[PDB]
Amino acid sequence: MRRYEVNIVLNPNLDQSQLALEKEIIQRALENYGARVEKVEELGLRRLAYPIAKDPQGYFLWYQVEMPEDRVNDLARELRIRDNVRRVMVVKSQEPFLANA
Amino acid sequence: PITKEEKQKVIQEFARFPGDTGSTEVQVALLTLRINRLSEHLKVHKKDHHSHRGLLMMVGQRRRLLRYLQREDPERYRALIEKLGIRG
Amino acid sequence: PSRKAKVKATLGEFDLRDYRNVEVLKRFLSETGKILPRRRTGLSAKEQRILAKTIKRARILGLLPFTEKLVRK
Amino acid sequence: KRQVASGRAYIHASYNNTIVTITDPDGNPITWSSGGVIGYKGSRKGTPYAAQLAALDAAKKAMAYGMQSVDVIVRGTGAGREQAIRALQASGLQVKSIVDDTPVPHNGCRPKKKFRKAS
RNA sequence: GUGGGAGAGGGUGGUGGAAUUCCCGGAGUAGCGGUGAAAUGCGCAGAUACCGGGAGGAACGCCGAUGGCGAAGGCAGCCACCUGGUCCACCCGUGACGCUGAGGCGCGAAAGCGUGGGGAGCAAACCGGAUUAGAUACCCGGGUAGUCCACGCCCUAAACGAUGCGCGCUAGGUCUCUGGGUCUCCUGGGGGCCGAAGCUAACGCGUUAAGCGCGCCGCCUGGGGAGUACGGCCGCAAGGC
Ligand SMILES: NC[C@@H]1O[C@H](O[C@H]2[C@@H](O)[C@H](O[C@@H]3[C@@H](O)[C@H](N)C[C@H](N)[C@H]3O[C@H]3O[C@H](CO)[C@@H](O)[C@H](O)[C@H]3N)O[C@@H]2CO)[C@H](N)[C@@H](O)[C@@H]1O
Ligand SMILES: NC[C@@H]1O[C@H](O[C@H]2[C@@H](O)[C@H](O[C@@H]3[C@@H](O)[C@H](N)C[C@H](N)[C@H]3O[C@H]3O[C@H](CO)[C@@H](O)[C@H](O)[C@H]3N)O[C@@H]2CO)[C@H](N)[C@@H](O)[C@@H]1O
Ligand SMILES: NC[C@@H]1O[C@H](O[C@H]2[C@@H](O)[C@H](O[C@@H]3[C@@H](O)[C@H](N)C[C@H](N)[C@H]3O[C@H]3O[C@H](CO)[C@@H](O)[C@H](O)[C@H]3N)O[C@@H]2CO)[C@H](N)[C@@H](O)[C@@H]1O
Ligand SMILES: NC[C@@H]1O[C@H](O[C@H]2[C@@H](O)[C@H](O[C@@H]3[C@@H](O)[C@H](N)C[C@H](N)[C@H]3O[C@H]3O[C@H](CO)[C@@H](O)[C@H](O)[C@H]3N)O[C@@H]2CO)[C@H](N)[C@@H](O)[C@@H]1O
Ligand SMILES: [Mg+2]
Ligand SMILES: [Mg+2]
Ligand SMILES: [Mg+2]
Ligand SMILES: [Mg+2]
Ligand SMILES: [Mg+2]
Ligand SMILES: [Mg+2]
Ligand SMILES: [Mg+2]
Ligand SMILES: [Mg+2]
Ligand SMILES: [Mg+2]
Ligand SMILES: [Mg+2]
Ligand SMILES: [Mg+2]
Ligand SMILES: [Mg+2]
Ligand SMILES: [Mg+2]
Ligand SMILES: [Mg+2]
Ligand SMILES: [Mg+2]
Ligand SMILES: [Mg+2]
Ligand SMILES: [Mg+2]
Ligand SMILES: [Mg+2]
Ligand SMILES: [Mg+2]
Ligand SMILES: [Mg+2]
Ligand SMILES: [Mg+2]
Ligand SMILES: [Mg+2]
Ligand SMILES: [Mg+2]
Ligand SMILES: [Mg+2]
Ligand SMILES: [Mg+2]
Ligand SMILES: [Mg+2]
Ligand SMILES: [Mg+2]
Ligand SMILES: [Mg+2]
Ligand SMILES: [Mg+2]
Ligand SMILES: [Mg+2]
Ligand SMILES: [Mg+2]
Ligand SMILES: [Mg+2]
Ligand SMILES: [Mg+2]
Ligand SMILES: [Mg+2]
Ligand SMILES: [Mg+2]
Ligand SMILES: [Mg+2]
Ligand SMILES: [Mg+2]
Ligand SMILES: [Mg+2]
Ligand SMILES: [Mg+2]
Ligand SMILES: [Mg+2]
Ligand SMILES: [Mg+2]
Ligand SMILES: [Mg+2]
Ligand SMILES: [Mg+2]
Ligand SMILES: [Mg+2]
Ligand SMILES: [Mg+2]
Ligand SMILES: [Mg+2]
Ligand SMILES: [Mg+2]
Ligand SMILES: [Mg+2]
Ligand SMILES: [Mg+2]
Ligand SMILES: [Mg+2]
Ligand SMILES: [Mg+2]
Ligand SMILES: [Mg+2]
Ligand SMILES: [Mg+2]
Ligand SMILES: [Mg+2]
Repeated sequence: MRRYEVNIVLNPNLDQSQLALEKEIIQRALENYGARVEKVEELGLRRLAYPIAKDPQGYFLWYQVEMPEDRVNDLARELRIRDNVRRVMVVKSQEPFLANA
Repeated sequence: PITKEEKQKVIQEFARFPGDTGSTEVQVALLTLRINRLSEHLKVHKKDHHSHRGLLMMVGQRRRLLRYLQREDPERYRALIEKLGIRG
Repeated sequence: PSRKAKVKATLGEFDLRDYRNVEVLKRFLSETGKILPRRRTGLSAKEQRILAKTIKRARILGLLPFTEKLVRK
Repeated sequence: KRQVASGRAYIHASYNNTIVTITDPDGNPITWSSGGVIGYKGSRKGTPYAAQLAALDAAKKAMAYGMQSVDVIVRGTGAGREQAIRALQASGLQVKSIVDDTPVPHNGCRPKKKFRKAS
């Protein structure tokens, strides 16, 4: 059981219901691939350096989770199934490494 | 892959006397473990050769150690084999 | 050339595994999209090497640009 | 017959020919020119001269649509990319900016032998 | 063993943007392309140039190096899983368990073969245009295998450090990657450079030996005939030993 970080960038265009629906499907996802959520950051609408899906912006979440490694990929596969989801990036959590310290 | 726990089991299992880390027994048991883990990896990924080199080297070390056991103590040897399900 | 500004003297302690931090990572891309050399970052061998990956993760998410058009010239 | 007056100028440069297309702010071409547009036939189309000419022509035809302001995109590395720039600069058109767009791959396709020893 | 470190080492799955080609749509008009110069070629069924959308294949710019990993061939976008080697500190455990290694088995760039698949760019053969005294070529326009994927063969090479493996002994200076410590410095593993002694036909090698030594394998014996003939063995073949 390892710590990862799940990055999800979805539609700038979602209103309250559609978005809290997406978030709901994400919860259900994580939960049914066996992930416990340690902390979360919803940074929301933010300004992309290049256009993704013809939209210049994206809605950013990040979730730091503990899950079984063996299912990690399938989880992402699931997260990606959704239409409104245009980026998924899962990382194995790494301890912060800082220059100038 | 192989947890500090899985390892601990196998060592505390095979140790002559408590705290015996590197006896011929133990080494042969860790090896067997690593080898079976690895050959299992290689029943899929039959295309991964560089690992399979690791495997041959590993079996070399194993056999080395055993023929040394057979040399010094035909007992500890025979017993450790049957317990470890080797000779093939 | 390149003895004028080293991006290491620019900020002090900063997380180099942080691929979400735009304005800091963004400090390492040239006028084009290009990831700057060790020269002008003045990073260390390993620092540089780590910058590479974290910046590519940033790129892939949409935070950092892949290539940018050159102004003037 | 749009009457554009604010627009884009694209200079495209070869060791073969230099070619200037002018569009509206939306990228849609109004008028253009090249080395062969003016009478040059052979290699001559790649001359800095030939380039100056194509520039000037393109701009003049563009005054006919009533253009004044233009932002300038440049692609290709060519002889006379810069004389075409310089040409347009005072064609009496006002150059509001210049950009180098010359497209570079991340190693997409094996170039022809002519371009190899690199990928 | 324990605890920490660096890495294009390997297998699988997913996946990102740049570029080319193709298709669709808009704007647009007389040429584009290509060369020493040109022609073949493409364009009025509207090409090049430009903007918008889509499809597909292949390869991963910058970082990137004087760098890292690997037994070797060789390995470079990013993510995850599986997995091999390796190094440092602790000096904890085994107690000579070591070295080399005929045969055997495994791997083994490229090209090449079989079954399918895929085929954007490139491109043997090939079809053209130029060039030339000719030009079965160098240049130009096309193009098939192939290059790509899976599975199975093929076993070759300037497969090169043209330098077999292991261990010990023999001044140093400097650059670098990467661990450790009482962190001006010290200490361990790797990549370079200059040099003591020494060696070498010379060039040059010199703690990454081509020096001084021991173990063990492979290999050499004037040039051509010849990597040929013959026999055997392997191979679907091409061919290999
Ligand atoms: N990351 C994928 C890798 O695929 C490798 O090989 C895979 C691919 O190369 C190959 O073909 C795939 C396939 O999806 C399909 N038939 C077409 C597709 N374009 C290919 O994927 C492609 O991806 C990149 C671009 O992203 C291409 O440059 C490359 O030719 C190809 N790998 O099929 C294989 C499996 O689908 C290895 N199995 C492994 O390294 C890894 O899984
Ligand atoms: N997985 C398919 C592979 O394709 C290969 O195709 C390779 C060859 O065509 C070519 O090799 C060239 C070489 O001429 C030259 N000596 C060095 C050069 N850097 C290489 O090129 C390569 O460089 C790097 C590789 O990381 C890439 O950035 C670049 O895209 C690639 N063209 O680049 C390709 C990328 O590997 C080989 N057949 C082999 O590696 C393997 O079969
Ligand atoms: N393989 C290259 C990459 O290495 C990074 O991490 C790798 C290395 O940093 C790390 O090295 C560890 C070492 O830290 C640790 N102290 C001991 C461990 N044995 C090592 O791992 C190594 O040896 C083991 C067998 O012992 C192998 O299973 C493994 O493949 C090998 N990396 O093992 C990781 C996996 O090999 C990347 N995060 C990972 O994605 C990727 O594997
Ligand atoms: N897009 C067109 C393509 O045409 C292809 O056409 C291919 C096949 O028709 C043909 O292969 C035939 C084989 O089908 C038949 N059973 C026996 C025959 N002796 C083979 O002959 C071939 O063998 C090799 C491949 O091993 C080919 O590369 C070569 O053209 C030919 N000697 O070789 C062609 C070249 O690849 C395939 N249908 C497929 O790749 C694709 O549809
Ligand atoms: Mg060993
Ligand atoms: Mg003996
Ligand atoms: Mg005895
Ligand atoms: Mg020309
Ligand atoms: Mg790797
Ligand atoms: Mg994934
Ligand atoms: Mg595209
Ligand atoms: Mg069209
Ligand atoms: Mg016509
Ligand atoms: Mg015609
Ligand atoms: Mg438009
Ligand atoms: Mg387009
Ligand atoms: Mg230098
Ligand atoms: Mg230097
Ligand atoms: Mg090496
Ligand atoms: Mg090599
Ligand atoms: Mg002791
Ligand atoms: Mg020790
Ligand atoms: Mg004792
Ligand atoms: Mg004895
Ligand atoms: Mg050996
Ligand atoms: Mg091979
Ligand atoms: Mg091949
Ligand atoms: Mg084939
Ligand atoms: Mg075809
Ligand atoms: Mg071609
Ligand atoms: Mg050709
Ligand atoms: Mg010809
Ligand atoms: Mg002729
Ligand atoms: Mg001839
Ligand atoms: Mg033709
Ligand atoms: Mg063989
Ligand atoms: Mg052989
Ligand atoms: Mg050397
Ligand atoms: Mg070497
Ligand atoms: Mg070496
Ligand atoms: Mg050798
Ligand atoms: Mg050894
Ligand atoms: Mg030194
Ligand atoms: Mg130096
Ligand atoms: Mg130097
Ligand atoms: Mg330190
Ligand atoms: Mg050294
Ligand atoms: Mg090396
Ligand atoms: Mg020297
Ligand atoms: Mg001397
Ligand atoms: Mg001398
Ligand atoms: Mg000698
Ligand atoms: Mg011989
Ligand atoms: Mg021989
Ligand atoms: Mg003779
Ligand atoms: Mg031969
Ligand atoms: Mg014979
Ligand atoms: Mg036969």
